[PDB]
Amino acid sequence: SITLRGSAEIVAEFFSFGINSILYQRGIYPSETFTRVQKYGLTLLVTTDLELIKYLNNVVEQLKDWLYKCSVQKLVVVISNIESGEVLERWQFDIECDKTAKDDSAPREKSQKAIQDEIRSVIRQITATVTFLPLLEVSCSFDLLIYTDKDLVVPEKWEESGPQFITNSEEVRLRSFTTTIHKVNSMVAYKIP
Amino acid sequence: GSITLRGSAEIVAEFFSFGINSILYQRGIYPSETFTRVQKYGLTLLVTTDLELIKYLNNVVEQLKDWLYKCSVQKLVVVISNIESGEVLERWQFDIECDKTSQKAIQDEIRSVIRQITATVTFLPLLEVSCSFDLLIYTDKDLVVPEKWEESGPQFITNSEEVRLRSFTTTIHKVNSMVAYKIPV
Repeated sequence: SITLRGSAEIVAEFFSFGINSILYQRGIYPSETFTRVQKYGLTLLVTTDLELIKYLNNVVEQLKDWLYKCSVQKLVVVISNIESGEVLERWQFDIECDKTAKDDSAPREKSQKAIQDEIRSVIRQITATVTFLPLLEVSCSFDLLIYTDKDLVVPEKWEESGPQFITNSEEVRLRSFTTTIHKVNSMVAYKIP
Repeated sequence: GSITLRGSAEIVAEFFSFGINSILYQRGIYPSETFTRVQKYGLTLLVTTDLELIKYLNNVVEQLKDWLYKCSVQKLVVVISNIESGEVLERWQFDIECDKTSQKAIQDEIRSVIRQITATVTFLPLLEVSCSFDLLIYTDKDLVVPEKWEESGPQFITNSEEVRLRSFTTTIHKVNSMVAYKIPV
C-alpha cells in the first residue's frame, strides 16, 4: 500500500534520476562529471558538479511540494544549442494526477516493487533510445519547464516562458509508469536532420 | 506492425542481431548489467554479453547469413511466450527485403529499426513471468536445410535466476516461394 505522503516523493525521486540520466546520456555535461550509483536496480549516473546538485535539489524539492497538491502536470527538459538558442531535443513528461486521493480512506494497494519496476523499464528504455537519437555536437545547455495552474503561487525567481517546441521535429512516445496516484507519460522529441 | 530489414545478406543478419538484441534489453528478458554499449557504423548500440546467448545468437545468425546470400528466407518471427502457460505474450516480426549478393545509408537503416522496436515496446504490457523464445525462420519450400533445423530446431536453456528467458529455440518453417514478373508489350 502507498499514500500521497510518498507517491509525491516517488515521482520526485524519478525526476532526479531521470534528469540526471538524461543529462549524462546526452553530452550535456562531461562524462566525468557524474558518479556511478545504484537505484531502481540499474546503475545510473548522477552529477557531481555542486552547482548542478544545488540546482536539482531545489527542483526535486519544489516538485515534491506541488505533486502533493497536484499543481504540476508537465515537466520538460529542453536541450538547446547554447551558441544559437535554437532547440534540438525536448524530453516531455506528462503527469496525470488523481485529485481524489488527498481524501482516501485507506492507502492504495501497490507494492514498492511494482512501481520501482515500471520505472526500471522506463529508464531502461530511455537508455536504449541512444541509438536513434541524433547526436548533439554543438555546445548545448539544458533548461527545465514546469507547467502548472494559474491558481498557484510560485516563488519569485521563476518566470513565464514560451514552450520552445522544435521547429522541425519528430517525436517518439515512451512507456508510462504509475503509482495509481500519479501517472507519468514520457516522450522524447528530436530535430529532424 | 512489423519491422522491415532491407539490405544484402552480410548486413541483414547484422541488423537482425542488433534488433533481437534491443528487444532483449528493453523487455528486460536479460538484466541490464547483462548488456553493454558498442559502437559500430558511428552509432552506439546495445548488445548482450552473456556468453550463452552470444554462442547461440551467433550460430543461428551465421546459418542465417548463409541462407540469405541467396534470398531464401522471407520472414523471421520471434515469439515470446509464457513458459508454463503456453500462451503467447507478443510477436516480433521481421520482413526481409532481400538483395542477392556509402555509410550514411546503413546508418539510417539501423536507426529506423531500433527506433521502430523502441516505439513498440511502448505499448506492450510489462513482462512479469518466466518465458520462452521461439525464432521462426520462414523459408522457400525449397532448401539446403538440414533435417534437424525444421520442427525441433536448435535451442538452449537457462535455469539460472535473474533472467526472464528460460528457453530459446529456433525452427525453420518452409512456406511457398515467390517469383516476380513483368509485362512489357
